[PDB]
Amino acid sequence: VRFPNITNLCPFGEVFNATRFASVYAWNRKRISNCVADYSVLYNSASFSTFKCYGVSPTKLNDLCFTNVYADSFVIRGDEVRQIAPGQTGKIADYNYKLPDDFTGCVIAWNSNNLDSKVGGNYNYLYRLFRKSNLKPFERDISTEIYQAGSTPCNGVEGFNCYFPLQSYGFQPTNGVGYQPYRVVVLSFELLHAPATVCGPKKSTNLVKNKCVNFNFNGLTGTGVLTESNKKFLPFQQFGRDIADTT
Amino acid sequence: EIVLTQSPGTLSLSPGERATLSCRGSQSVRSSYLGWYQQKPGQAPRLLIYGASSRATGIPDRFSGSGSGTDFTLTISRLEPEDFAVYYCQQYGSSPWTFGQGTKVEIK
Amino acid sequence: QMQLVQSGPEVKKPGTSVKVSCKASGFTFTSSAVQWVRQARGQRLEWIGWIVVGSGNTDYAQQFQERVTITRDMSTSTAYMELSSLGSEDTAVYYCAAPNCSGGSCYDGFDLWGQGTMVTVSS
Amino acid sequence: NPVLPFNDGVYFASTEKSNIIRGWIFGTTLDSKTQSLLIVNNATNVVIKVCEFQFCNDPFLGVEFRVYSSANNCTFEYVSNLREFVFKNIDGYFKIYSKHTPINLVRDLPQGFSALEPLVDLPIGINITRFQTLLAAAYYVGYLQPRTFLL
Repeated sequence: VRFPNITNLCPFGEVFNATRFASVYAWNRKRISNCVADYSVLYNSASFSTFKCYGVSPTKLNDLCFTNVYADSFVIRGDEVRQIAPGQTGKIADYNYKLPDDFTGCVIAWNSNNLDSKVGGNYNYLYRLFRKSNLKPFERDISTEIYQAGSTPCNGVEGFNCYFPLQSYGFQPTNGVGYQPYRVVVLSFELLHAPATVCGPKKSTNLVKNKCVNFNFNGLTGTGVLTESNKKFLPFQQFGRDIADTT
Repeated sequence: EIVLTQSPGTLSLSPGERATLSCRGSQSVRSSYLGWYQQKPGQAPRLLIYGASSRATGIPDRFSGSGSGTDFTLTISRLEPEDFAVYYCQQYGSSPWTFGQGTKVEIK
Repeated sequence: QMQLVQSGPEVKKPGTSVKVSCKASGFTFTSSAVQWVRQARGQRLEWIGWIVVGSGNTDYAQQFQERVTITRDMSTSTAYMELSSLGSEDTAVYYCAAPNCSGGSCYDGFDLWGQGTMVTVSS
Repeated sequence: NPVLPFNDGVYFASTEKSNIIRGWIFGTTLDSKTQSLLIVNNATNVVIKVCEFQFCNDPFLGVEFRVYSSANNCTFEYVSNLREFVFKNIDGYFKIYSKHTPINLVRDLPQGFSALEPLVDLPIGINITRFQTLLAAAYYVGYLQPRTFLL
C-alpha cells in the first residue's frame, strides 16, 4: 500500500508547546483543517497526564476524517482537571468552559507547574465564578461587568452583592497537585457536509516488482504484477485505463 | 475617612408613644447604600431599614426610616417590649464602612 | 433560612494569637463575603472588616491591620480569622455574618446570625 | 464588470496582453452574510481566500486594491495572449481548470481546439450562484450544460 509523502501536517505543536496558556474563562480556540493530523505522536507521547477520548478510539482516531478540528486550550487547576468532561458540572464546567453531553473529541491535559506556576503566584489565569446562568456548550464568555448577586445595581462600584465574576488562580510551585497549574487542550472534531480534508497519516510500504502482490495506490486497489512501464503520463494524470475500462 | 455621629446616649421613652432617632455625618453619603439596624443588649444586630425606602425582611411595618443629605432618621410609632435595643447607622457602598454609633431605646 | 456556625466559649491570656472559624450552611457559600463584628460586654461595637471568600480578599479598619488576618477553606466553606497582640481589656465576643440570601439570585440583607465566640481574658 | 450568475459551471475566456483582468469573486450574497471566495492573481502570486467578505459595490483594482471592506470568519486560504478558465462546484469541490495559448485575434474567439488542463480542486463547501470579475480589454462568458461528448 502506497500513499504520497506525508506533508502539510497540522500545527499541533503550536498548541501544546505554546509559550502562553489562555485563561479558563477565555480559552483560546484554534481551527485546524486541510492538514495531516499527526494524532499518533500525541497518542504515544507520555507527557500527558490525562488523555480522554469520547466518541473516537484513541488508537484509531488517525483513521477518522473530520471537516475541522477545534483546539480549545487553557490553563486550569488540578482539581478542575476532572471538570473538563462531557456531562460534568462545576464552576469551570458551567461558567468558564462548557462541554456538550454528546461531545466527540479528545481532551489532553498535562501538569504545567514547572512552566506556569510562579513563586510569587501566577494570577494571569482567570476563571468565571459568578454568572447569571450556566454557559452553553462551547460558549466563550469574557464579560468583565461586576456580577450583581441581588437586585441592587452595582453601578461599576464593588460592594454588597457586587463581586467580580472572574477569580484568579494561585499557581505556585509549592502548591499541591490539585492547586498546581495544568494545561488542558480539547480537540473537538467537527464533521459537517464538507469534503473533510482533515485526516490522519497514511501508511506507506516498500515497493515490490515482478511478483503477484495486492497493490493499493491511494484509492485504486487490485492484485497483479507491477513492472516497469515505457508509457508517458500527463503531469496531472494518475493512472491509465485500457479500452475495456480496465486499469 | 468619613465619620458619623448618632442620637445621644441613654434616652428613655414611655412605651406606646412615638420615638425618633437621628444620624448625621460630616460628609455627604449616598442614600442608595444606607442602612439602619437594631441590636439587643446582649445579642447580634439585626437589619431594620435599608435604602431609607425599603423595609427589611422580618421587620414589622410600624418601623420606618428616612432622611436625606447628611441627616437620616428612624421612627417607631408604638413601642413594644421588643424595642428595648440599640440602633445603628451605616453606609455600605465602596471601601469605607462606617458602622453605627449606638442609640439605646430603653424601657421606663 | 441559613445557619452560621462559630466557636463556643473561650478563655485566653493576653498576647495569644486567637484563632476563630466561621462556617455557613443553607446557602451557596461560593463567593459571598463574610463580615466580622466584635463587641465587649454591654459595650458599643465598632468595625472589624470583611473578607471575600471567593478570592480571599481581606479588608479591615485602620486599627486592625498587622494584627488580624483571615484565610479561606472551600472544602468546609469556612473563613478562618486570627488576632494577634491582644490585651487584658480586650474581653469581648465575636460574631460573623454573610449576606442573608438563598441561591445565586437572592436578597441583599445580612439577616441571620452565627453562634458567637466569647473571648474572656484574665491575668 | 457586471455581476453574473453561476448556474452549473462558468467558462471564462480572455484575450489580453496586459493582464488587466486578474481576479474573480464567487458566492451568493457577497455582503459578508454568507461565505465568499476571492481569487487574485497579482505579480507572481495567486491568492485564493474563502472568507465572509463584505465586498464593495463596485470592486476594482489599481494600476491600489478596493474589492471588499472587511473579511470576517475565514474558512480557507491558498497561495500559488488567450487564457481560458472553467469553474465548477461539484459535490462540495470547486474545480478550476486553466489553459493558456497564444492569441492571433484582436476581438474574436479563434476557431481552434485546445483542452483545458486541470489546475486546482479546492475542497470548499461554498454555495456559488453569482460571480463577478476583477480588472486592474474584453472577455467572454459561457455557461456549461449537462451534455454528452465524444473525445
